[PDB]
Amino acid sequence: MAQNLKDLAGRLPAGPRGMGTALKLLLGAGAVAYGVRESVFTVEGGHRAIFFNRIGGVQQDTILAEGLHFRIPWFQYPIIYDIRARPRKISSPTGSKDLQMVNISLRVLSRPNAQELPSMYQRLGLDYEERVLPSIVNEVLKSVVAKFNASQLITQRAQVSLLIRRELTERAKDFSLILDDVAITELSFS
Amino acid sequence: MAQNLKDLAGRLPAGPRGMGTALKLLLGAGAVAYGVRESVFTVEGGHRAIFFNRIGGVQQDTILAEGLHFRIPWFQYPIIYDIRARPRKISSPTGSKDLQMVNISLRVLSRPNAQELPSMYQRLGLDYEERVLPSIVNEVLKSVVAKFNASQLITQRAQVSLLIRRELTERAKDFSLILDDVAITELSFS
Amino acid sequence: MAQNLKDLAGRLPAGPRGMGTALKLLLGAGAVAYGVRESVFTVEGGHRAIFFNRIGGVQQDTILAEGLHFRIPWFQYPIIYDIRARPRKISSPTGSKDLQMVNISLRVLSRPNAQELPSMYQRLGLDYEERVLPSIVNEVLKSVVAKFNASQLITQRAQVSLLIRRELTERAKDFSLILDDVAITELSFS
Amino acid sequence: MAQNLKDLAGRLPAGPRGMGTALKLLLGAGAVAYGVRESVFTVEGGHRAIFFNRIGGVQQDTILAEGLHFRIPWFQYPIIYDIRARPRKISSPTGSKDLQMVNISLRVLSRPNAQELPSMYQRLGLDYEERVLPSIVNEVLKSVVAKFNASQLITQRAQVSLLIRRELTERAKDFSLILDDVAITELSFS
Amino acid sequence: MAQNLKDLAGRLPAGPRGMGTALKLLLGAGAVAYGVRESVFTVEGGHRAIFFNRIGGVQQDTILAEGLHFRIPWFQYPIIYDIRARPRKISSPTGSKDLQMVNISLRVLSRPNAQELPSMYQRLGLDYEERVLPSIVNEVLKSVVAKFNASQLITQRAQVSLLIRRELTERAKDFSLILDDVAITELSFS
Amino acid sequence: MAQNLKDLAGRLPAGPRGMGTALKLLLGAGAVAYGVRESVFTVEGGHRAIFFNRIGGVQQDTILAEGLHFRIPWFQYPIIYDIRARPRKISSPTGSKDLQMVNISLRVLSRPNAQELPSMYQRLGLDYEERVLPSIVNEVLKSVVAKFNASQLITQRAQVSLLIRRELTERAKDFSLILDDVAITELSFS
Repeated sequence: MAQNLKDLAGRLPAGPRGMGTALKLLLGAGAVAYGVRESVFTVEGGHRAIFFNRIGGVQQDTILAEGLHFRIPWFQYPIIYDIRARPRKISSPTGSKDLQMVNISLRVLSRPNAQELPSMYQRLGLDYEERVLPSIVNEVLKSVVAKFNASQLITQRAQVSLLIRRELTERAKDFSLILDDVAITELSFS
Repeated sequence: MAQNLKDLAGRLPAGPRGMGTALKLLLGAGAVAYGVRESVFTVEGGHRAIFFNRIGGVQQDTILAEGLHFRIPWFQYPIIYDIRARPRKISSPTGSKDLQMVNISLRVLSRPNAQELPSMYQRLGLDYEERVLPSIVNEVLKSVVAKFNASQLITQRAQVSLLIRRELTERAKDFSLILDDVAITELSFS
Repeated sequence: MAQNLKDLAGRLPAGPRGMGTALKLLLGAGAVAYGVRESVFTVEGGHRAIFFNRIGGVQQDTILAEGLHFRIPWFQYPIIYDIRARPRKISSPTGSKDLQMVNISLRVLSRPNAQELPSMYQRLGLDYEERVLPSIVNEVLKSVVAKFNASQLITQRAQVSLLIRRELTERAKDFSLILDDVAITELSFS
Repeated sequence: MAQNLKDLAGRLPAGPRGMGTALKLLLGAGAVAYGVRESVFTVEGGHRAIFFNRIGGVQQDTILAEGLHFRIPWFQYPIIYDIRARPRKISSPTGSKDLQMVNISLRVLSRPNAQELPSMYQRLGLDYEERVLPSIVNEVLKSVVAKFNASQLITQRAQVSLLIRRELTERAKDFSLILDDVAITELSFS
Repeated sequence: MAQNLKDLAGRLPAGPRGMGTALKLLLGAGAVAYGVRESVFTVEGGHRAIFFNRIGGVQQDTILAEGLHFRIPWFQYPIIYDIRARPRKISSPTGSKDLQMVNISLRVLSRPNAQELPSMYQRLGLDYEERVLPSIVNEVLKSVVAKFNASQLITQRAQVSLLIRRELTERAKDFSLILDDVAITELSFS
Repeated sequence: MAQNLKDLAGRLPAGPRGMGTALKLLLGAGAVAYGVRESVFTVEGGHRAIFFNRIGGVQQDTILAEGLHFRIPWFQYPIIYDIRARPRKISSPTGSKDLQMVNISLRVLSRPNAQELPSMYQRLGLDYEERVLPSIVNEVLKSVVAKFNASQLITQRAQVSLLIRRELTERAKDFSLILDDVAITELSFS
């Protein structure tokens, strides 16, 4: 029993001109949908999501796991890291444990294993892989060439990665959690 | 005879202003069709389809055959695997079953011919190619090399070429059922 | 005679509501042309047309000749193949008729001789050249490299082209009708 | 004194929706220009124009000179060739004039100079450079080595090219009118 | 009396639909800006401007210092040249001054020097960096081989760079204004 | 209470025809948003901002840090430097401090740290890395090779790199302030 509720129902039909303009709005949504078709926030697949807000430090290439959510909260940003083939290797000639000319080449592989990119994002350090990728590869490469010998090096370039395999596992892991294989293509000088 | 039946039909030819405004809809639909031209769900014909829901369980590297059915329901997503060349190979030099050292290496090949890729999508492993490629290859050359290869070190790539396939054929089909050829370019050190 | 004929001519000289909206159509028509500008059916560049309908059967990767026609029948699809440079060759080491080290390397060329991609499409087998490219160049080589000799290989890597040129033309045409050139760029080991 | 001329100007002050909807046309003109922004007929930069009709063969891979004209006649199509660097060369070992084995390598150069792409369009044949590149290069190379000797070619890979410079001018003359430079990088076997 | 002021007040009120339809014009202006978002005439920081009109000789391979101006005069066209990295060099041996084999390989670098690309543009001719690269290098590179000897070249590929370094400065200025560096990376045959 | 504050409420609304046309405005804003979806000023990801006004070509190869501010005023422009791999190295073989032939190679690397690109953008030079790269790498290379001898250089390509590390650190930081490592792969000639 209330006239206020029954009166509101008369406002719906009252002024049908507003309903006509409502159509023009529907056509505008179809045109705006195109601009959205090119971008989106919900992680599609084969990729992980990461969070950051305008005011603050931006993320830095990092992917965790999939989830159903949209960037429609209030202060979240869209920036995610995608995985792909990684070509990065060099032949370094150096000797400090057997005179003559010794060589030692090393390379690391990046694999999307487990999930911990949001915690490693700022903990990984400045930049992303381009920073530590070359350092961890040239660092262990310059330290092992001095410990290893040239005689055993010429015997087999794969035998050199055997001792470095234990030093690289603790290095790449100290920055983040990932599974990489230790192997290298090296040429020795004589 | 129901008279209301004629009153409803008369509404088709005699519609309200919606008939005049309906024109703006036909002209707006042509614009929305453009956004669809850039993306769709029905597989064209030279590619196979795969299924997944917003929930966890994304799929990839999968493709069965062609049919007109796709992204029709609500719990379905568009993510399919397209065929493409695959460059992945290495020469592993190891010494164990010989006098000095033998070099044995093998490459794996994956070809989605016809065996339902969705069943293998979760079984094979989401993008687990980089994992099984080296894991299986790096493991095979490690087992066969220790089996026997003293004088065979030279004839190896020639004769062992078949032996590496015998153990690789069961390993390649282990992760999934597919018809593909596998051969590697070997070089021995002596 | 007939008054209905004179009443139909009055439809032109009039300014009803359809005329005010009729213009909105001429404008949106130019916007729909954009979606078509990105894709069409009438073959344009030096490419041939092929046909297939939404069904288990399909027709992709195949071109016959040019014709003036639009995909506006009732059940035809747009999927055509294009021609372009083709880089595909490998160095394989395999010797037995003489020594245990012989490297051979042949390259294949693609030429749209005449037109027969629609009949050769389903007759070519799954995929397109990717399957017959390596399967043929690798089989004709492993089979011929076994009969030839290593001592003659160093005499002239092209001398072997004369032999494979006869067996290659037999397998190359087995899939369809095309004119290919036989030549081999290779260095042998000894 | 004509009254009809006064009735024409009297019609100006009487355009209700004509003057209103007239604006919708001006705004639509800017929209149609967008689809044209991606493609056009008036050649631009250093490119030449070519002409062909749907039911009149097809022109392509051919550029003449610049001119101010639009493809708005009645039966003309937009398809033009562009200039760009050209990398194409091979090392072939062929010995016949002598008892030893001499090598002969050669490559052809292309230049947009001169204006004869429309006349050469149908003269060049169906294919374009891919057919004349390996043909004239593989033809003269095998036809010259047979005449030239090995001891004379080994003396200087440039000396043997001095004779081909005379025949290359005649063969290259076929592909429209253009001047080519005769020079080659070759290594001989012995 | 001052009718010019009374008519200015009557021009404001253009009917009720005049101000209502004027809005459709503003909404159309924002649309025309989209097609422009993809192109523009004011050279952005990092590029030089060039001028030409639909008449004869279309400019394109040029660049003038930055300036604030738009292609809105009356007869100007938008076509400008961009600067970037450039890899261009050859490796080949040549014999002439000595019976042995003299090899020479030099590479030229492009500097972002404004100076005046349009003045020299028409004086440069089409195919600048393309034909002028080998014409200046390939000529002084393959021609100087007959001037110097091989015994002195094999001693140091950089030694001969001291002489050609003086000729490379006269040829580089002969075409447009640019600063070239004197260096030679080359291997020689004995 | 005042009549101005009360009459203002009646001036806000403009009849049903005014509020009805206001809808067309909200629709135009949806279209202008798409043009912005392709470009913007607020930097994103791990990129830094740079500032310049319409006048010439400066402030381009630079990047400081992230903050929400960009192209707000009218004399500001959007042009920023994005970090990326850098391939630049050479082997310089020259003998002067000894009798035999000694080689000396060196490379310089540049990496952004924090607050340094906006100040050095002009002093460093608009993208002058191509000039300063060889200028310093070729300078310190000829000054050190002529200073030290080949006996100590051939002993290890790393030893000579340690002495140049002090001369390069002062030259690299000279053009700007940045933290980067400089190492080169050298090869000596016997």
